[PDB]
Amino acid sequence: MYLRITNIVESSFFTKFIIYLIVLNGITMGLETSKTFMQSFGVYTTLFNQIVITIFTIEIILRIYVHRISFFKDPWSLFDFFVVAISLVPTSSGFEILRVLRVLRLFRLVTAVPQMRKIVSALISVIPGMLSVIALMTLFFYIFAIMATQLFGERFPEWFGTLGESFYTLFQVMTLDDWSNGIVRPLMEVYPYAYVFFIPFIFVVTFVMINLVVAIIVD
Amino acid sequence: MYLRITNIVESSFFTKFIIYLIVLNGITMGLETSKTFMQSFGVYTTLFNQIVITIFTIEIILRIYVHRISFFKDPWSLFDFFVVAISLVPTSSGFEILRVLRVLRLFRLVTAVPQMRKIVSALISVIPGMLSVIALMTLFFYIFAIMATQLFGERFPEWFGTLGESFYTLFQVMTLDDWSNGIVRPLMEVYPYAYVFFIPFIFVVTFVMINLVVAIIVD
Amino acid sequence: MYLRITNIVESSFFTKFIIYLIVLNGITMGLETSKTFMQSFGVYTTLFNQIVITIFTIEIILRIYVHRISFFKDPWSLFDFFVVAISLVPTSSGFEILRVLRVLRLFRLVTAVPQMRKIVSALISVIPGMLSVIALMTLFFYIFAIMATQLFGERFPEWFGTLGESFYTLFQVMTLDDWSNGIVRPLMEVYPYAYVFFIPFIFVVTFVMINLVVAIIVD
Amino acid sequence: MYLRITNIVESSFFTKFIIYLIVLNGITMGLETSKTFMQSFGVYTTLFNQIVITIFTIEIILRIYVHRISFFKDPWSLFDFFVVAISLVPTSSGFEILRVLRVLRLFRLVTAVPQMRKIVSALISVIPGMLSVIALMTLFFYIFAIMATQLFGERFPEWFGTLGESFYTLFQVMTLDDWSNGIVRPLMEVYPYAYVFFIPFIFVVTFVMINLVVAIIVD
Ligand SMILES: CCOC(=O)C1=C(COCCN)NC(C)=C(C(=O)OC)[C@@H]1c1ccccc1Cl
Ligand SMILES: [Ca+2]
Ligand SMILES: [Ca+2]
Repeated sequence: MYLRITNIVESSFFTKFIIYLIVLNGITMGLETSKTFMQSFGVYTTLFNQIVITIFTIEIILRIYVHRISFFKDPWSLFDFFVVAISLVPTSSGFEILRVLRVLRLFRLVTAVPQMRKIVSALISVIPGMLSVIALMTLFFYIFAIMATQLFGERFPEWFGTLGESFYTLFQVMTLDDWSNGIVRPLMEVYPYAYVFFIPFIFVVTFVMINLVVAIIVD
Repeated sequence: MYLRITNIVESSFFTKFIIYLIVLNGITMGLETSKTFMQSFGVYTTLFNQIVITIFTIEIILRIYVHRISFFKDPWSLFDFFVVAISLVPTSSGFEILRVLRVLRLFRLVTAVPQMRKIVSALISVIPGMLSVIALMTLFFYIFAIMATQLFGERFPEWFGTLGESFYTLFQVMTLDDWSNGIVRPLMEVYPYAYVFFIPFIFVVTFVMINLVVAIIVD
Repeated sequence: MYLRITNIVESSFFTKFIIYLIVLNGITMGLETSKTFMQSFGVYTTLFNQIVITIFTIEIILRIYVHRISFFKDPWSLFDFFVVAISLVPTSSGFEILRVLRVLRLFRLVTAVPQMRKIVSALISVIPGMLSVIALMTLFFYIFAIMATQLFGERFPEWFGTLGESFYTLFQVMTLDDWSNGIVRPLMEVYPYAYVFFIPFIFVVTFVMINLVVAIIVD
Repeated sequence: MYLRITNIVESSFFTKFIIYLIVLNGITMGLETSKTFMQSFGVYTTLFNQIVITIFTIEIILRIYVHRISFFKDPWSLFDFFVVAISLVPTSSGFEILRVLRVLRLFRLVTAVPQMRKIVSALISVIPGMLSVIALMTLFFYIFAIMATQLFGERFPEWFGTLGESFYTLFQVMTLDDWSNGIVRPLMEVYPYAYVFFIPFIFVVTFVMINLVVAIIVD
């Protein structure tokens, strides 16, 4: 049982079969967005979907029989598992949010094609070093979202009315998005000195980012 | 036998000759953007344009005989062929869009000047290195684009009603252009949790951009 | 007395205890954001503040005795002093900015954690080589803030009414924030040549920044 | 006697005297922005301004006598001569824009301190290596500005009606400033395929700039 399977799963037909299906699922998945296509030829796709989800599910079980415990020490394999799991509950009508996360199964093309798997991997490896600067900036953000809710949330509740809202606005400013004519200049109509909160915030927030990148470059 | 033409063309005089026609036409084409000038100089420049396309056409024909199979495997010359081809498509044969693409021919100044070529050659050379990333990025856009249409299209048809539109909106968010007050904030009036899609989207797409750029540096 | 006091403050138990308090007071400050909660539990936390600021007050007092004159040559410790001291000025005195400046004590997580201390010094470390670039820019900004105020402050007071105002708008244009549809297209309606001011300005300002970034890498 | 003066100009008292002066005139021109100041002390500052303009004209006369033809191959002095000349043309009888140009002499602070001069030369020095890329791109803009005037200048004159207008708008898109909700979405209400034009453009202009920064950094 273990032995007949092992020769199937590692073959250039098993992975090729699965990979071809991903590209197919992904083209049909574009089509599922058209309400035109749905009326005449979409009953076709809902079941096509269910064949692939079964085909992937069987594939995963086999790979877990073959690789056993070493399956769940593979981040790429773990991804495939969790991506195919949540992608298994039928549309049902219990809820709608779970239905749209399903498209994430096109990210299997990344797990299974080697050129792509390494860039992603190369990219992730930049992150562990940055995890200090991220934490720092979040604490920095945190100290500042608190300053902002209390300072501006009474006259500008949409922007700063809530800790959450304050973070959101604070993120926006960092990306420099309609930040002045759009947020600070109004803020300044009530609170003329709001510029003492946001220009420092901007220098700092931008300084750290540039240096986060320099440290990326050098490292 | 008929070397002599082959001799004729390669002349140092000849080459800067076709360059001088480019620079003159490039100037005259700017002038054609002015309403004043074309009325009282139009036939002079509608004529001057017809001459140049012909000489360029004969120039293209001659160069083929000398190089044979090699001509159509020269990147700079293939370009040369087609932007010349465009002006040979009839002016009243379809829409007037082809009349506008004629001005793509001023780029021959890029193909005809080695320092131009050198930058262009250098720049493109960056690209094969990035073919893996572009594939990744385009896959990522494609995936997040589908989710948008099924998540936001019916209440926001202009921005998300459709894949191409969703693509577009997502491309816009990636240029960080008015993304929050202009798109995501409205979205949040009806779909309060929209910050969960668009902010991760921002983090990821900004991230890949930043890091890839480093790669051009190290390489 | 001397060595016993010197021995608990330097202890690993003390600072962990203090840190835990920093982490607690910070979560608590996040809690004062839901005004449902604050009207329902705020008295517990307004004095919770006071005893937290008490313990921190003690630690500050001991460390000065323990390090004597060597305390006040330490930038990180000085900061702690000041960031706490501020919080000792009465919440009903001066004005209500002081109440908000109290949140900066949360920057002690950086002070009291050496991994954080690691990051910051590195960052701070890049500034001295930049001072020279910083100086030139500010003089540049200052001249143009003068030029802009005399030119546009009359018909456009919000933006250029005052040197301080032109300073703000120019920083805004620098961040490249809604600089065209939002500021200079309107200027150009009265002063059609306004582009001769802002576009050169942007070339310079954008140019210096890049090279500044380049300078950082090399430095 | 002999060139008694020649000894003095070099003297590290003469230069320091001018720098102290510029900074005074720089301080003066600032206060000239206060509408209130120009009442209370407006007469005092014109006096101060006229002496300085004279002293500087004198300082320029001496320096040319000493350096002769070598004065007019020093860019810094050439800049100084034309910057001093400007502040001397009559305040009336014509173009009062020139009344504003005379603030450019504040750029003398740079002129007389050999650090800023050093930085500026350092800065200027990266431009020739870039000059190539400036030419391709300018060529690219010129060609696309032409394309945009012919395609969108009819129904959208404010933005693209004139070549200069297409340049200005196109520069803006490049600066990525409010480009979708602000330019391309409107166009697209009339011309649905306008994204096939601007989106590649956006790719190209952004691709080039990033590789440009890279070329600066490695060397
Ligand atoms: C040239 C005078 O600028 C200042 O003194 C200001 C300071 C001095 O603080 C310097 C800290 N950056 N804070 C900053 C930052 C301001 C500014 O406008 O620049 C962005 C102001 C300002 C002054 C007068 C009228 C309005 C304003 Cl808003
Ligand atoms: Ca913006
Ligand atoms: Ca904007």
